[PDB]
Amino acid sequence: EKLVQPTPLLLSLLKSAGAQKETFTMKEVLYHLGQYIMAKQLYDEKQQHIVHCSNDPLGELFGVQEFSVKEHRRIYAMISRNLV
Ligand SMILES: CC(C)(C)C[C@@H]1N[C@@H](C(=O)NCC[C@H](O)CO)[C@H](c2cccc(Cl)c2)[C@@]1(C#N)c1ccc(Cl)cc1
Repeated sequence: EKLVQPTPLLLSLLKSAGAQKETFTMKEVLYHLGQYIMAKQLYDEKQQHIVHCSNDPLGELFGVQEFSVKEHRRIYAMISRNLV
């Protein structure tokens, strides 16, 4: 319900994944990031909850080389450091 403003670099990732605006609900951000993950096939083939991103823009924005899609509190925290 409350809205968030992604910083410019996060925003650019979201638009590369189909976002067509600049303010979002957390849910919409998570959705486009999920699609971005799928589109770049950042997930591990065998351990599919794991995202490899040391060589991806997301890795630098999130400050991690790997993380799990199931780590929701951690994912919120990584996203929050990229919201205005
Ligand atoms: C599966 C897919 C497409 C990557 C989407 C994920 N799929 C959501 C997820 O938890 N998948 C694992 C479910 C597990 O197998 C138990 O059933 C994940 C998500 C959903 C809601 C809140 C958060 Cl914080 C994260 C996911 C979404 N949507 C996601 C979005 C962005 C990021 Cl950065 C990481 C995970």
